[PDB]
Amino acid sequence: DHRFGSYAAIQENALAKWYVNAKGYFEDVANAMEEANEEIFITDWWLSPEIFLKRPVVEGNRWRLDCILKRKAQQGVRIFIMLYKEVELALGINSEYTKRTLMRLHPNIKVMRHPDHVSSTVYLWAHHEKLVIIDQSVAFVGGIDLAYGRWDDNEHRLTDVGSETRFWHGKDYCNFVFDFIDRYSTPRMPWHDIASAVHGKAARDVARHFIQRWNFTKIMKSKYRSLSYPFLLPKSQRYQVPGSVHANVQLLRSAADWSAGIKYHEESIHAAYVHVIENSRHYIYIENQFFISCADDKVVFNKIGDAIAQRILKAHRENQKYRVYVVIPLLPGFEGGGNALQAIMHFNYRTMCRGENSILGQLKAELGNQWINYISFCGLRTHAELEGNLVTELIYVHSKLLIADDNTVIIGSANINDRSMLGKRDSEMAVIVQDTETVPSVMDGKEYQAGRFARGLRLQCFRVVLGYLDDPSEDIQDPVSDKFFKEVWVSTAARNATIYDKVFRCLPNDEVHNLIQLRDFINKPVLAKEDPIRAEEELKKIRGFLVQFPFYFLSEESLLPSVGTKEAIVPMEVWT
Ligand SMILES: C[C@@H](CN1CCC2(CC1)OC(=O)NC[C@H]2c1cccc(F)c1)NC(=O)c1ccc(F)cc1
Repeated sequence: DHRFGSYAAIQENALAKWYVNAKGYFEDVANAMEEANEEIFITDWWLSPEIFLKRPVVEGNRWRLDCILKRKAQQGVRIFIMLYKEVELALGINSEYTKRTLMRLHPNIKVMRHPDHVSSTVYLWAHHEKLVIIDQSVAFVGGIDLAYGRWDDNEHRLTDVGSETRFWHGKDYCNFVFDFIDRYSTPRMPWHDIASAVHGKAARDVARHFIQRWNFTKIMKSKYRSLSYPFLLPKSQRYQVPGSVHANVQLLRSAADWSAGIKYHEESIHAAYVHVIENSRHYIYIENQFFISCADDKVVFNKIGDAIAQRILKAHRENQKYRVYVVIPLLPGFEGGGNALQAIMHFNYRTMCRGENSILGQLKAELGNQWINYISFCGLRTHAELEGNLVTELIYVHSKLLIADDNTVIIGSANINDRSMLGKRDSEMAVIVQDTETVPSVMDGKEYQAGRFARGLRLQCFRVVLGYLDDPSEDIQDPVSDKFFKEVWVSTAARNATIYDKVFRCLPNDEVHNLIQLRDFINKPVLAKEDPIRAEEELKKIRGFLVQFPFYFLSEESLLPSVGTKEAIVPMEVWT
């Protein structure tokens, strides 16, 4: 009975702050935790206790996650951590270890894991929300877990062979695309993510979600054994993070009975995505880990992909100038010859370009090849010089971000898929921030009064991917202009994609349509190794990380014959 059907009201004039990449996010969460007085609420899909939140490594282990919690728990602070119980076959995650590891620090640290391992019921879905709440007054929401490989800055380095500084220590140096990886022979996979912070009553809204799940999980755990944990209570009607701005903030979530014990499932994140897309007047910026939409009422059901295509058709009808920006990883983040990778690539391409129900399918059916003037799909990629050999790796965009009209922003942990959006599936949490303070800006060449929160986030987002960071940043002020869209965004994305394909002969390529074509393409000479001087000079023309998304990678490959068996028992709705 709130806006979007959310459990949390619209906290008008609240303190909020956006984060691009984890470096600033981990730093503010560390400074906020150190100044805690009563409580610290943590919930993570994956948690790694021995990571440093302040880098370069400053004062020993002072800012290591387990030591930060240990230090505050010894001052009388009650810390509550809620972890996701991984599948038994998930070898990489060991929640039982971190559960004992965290609780062996101090008795003021109590951890609970859901789903229940002892329950006779079978759980398909996970707890993917990432929120840290301090004293129910400061709360952090986004798609960044307190886990290995999340910390990164805006350069997205591929190398870390210093002793000059070593940023990713030990297992924090990882590569989750394509045996402990060799730091001196193989580059790491950079982490591009988005998070945010809120204060005041909006942070109490984030806390109530934590309290509901904590008390709910305790009862469900009690069906099998008694717990020596306490019940938590919401605080009733002091600290501020530097750099926040005043704006309208509302909390959103994806919760059901199995996850939060709610009577009727909630998909406020999903409804807000559709509403912000439908009521956008100028542009939409999308930055998501997965692009699985365009509902067919059989396997896919969320309405985001249909909303994007139908919104462009209205712009084509009313002669409006509209720009959409979709940024997704070049490949899904899984260890082709895989089961989750082939399924997720398929349903991503199904949403993007393959099919009559796809976005471009709905577009081409009425405007033909002139969809290029409205929507653009891109990925991230970078290069580096390692051990004397030129190497490249894609940048995994794990952010779950939506921006519209330089006024509305949605930051959270929910991907664009049925798993995150339906609400009854994976448990997610997001925040929508509508701007009230205006700043002079440009849009469609005219004078535009844009908000400080949203335009500031778009500007920072544009600078990172386009290579205008610590630079004049003169062309990127107007995001809708015909000069910026065609000559800057699509031009930079197209140029970089061809340079990497010519220099590195990397994958994914829109020139490889079959798995048999894949084996011949990579056993071909590479330009980066046979002519390094020419490659290094050619690589200097790259600006930023933006590359165009290949539409025809493994186009002639079908999903069912590769993944299907004679008698299958795994529903396909798990990968959508
Ligand atoms: C790089 C990241 C990619 N994962 C992608 C998949 C998931 C989780 C992150 O993605 C999502 O968003 N939620 C839950 C997951 C999911 C699963 C199936 C279908 C989905 F749609 C989503 N891997 C890890 O962190 C990691 C790697 C190695 C490890 F040893 C331990 C952890």
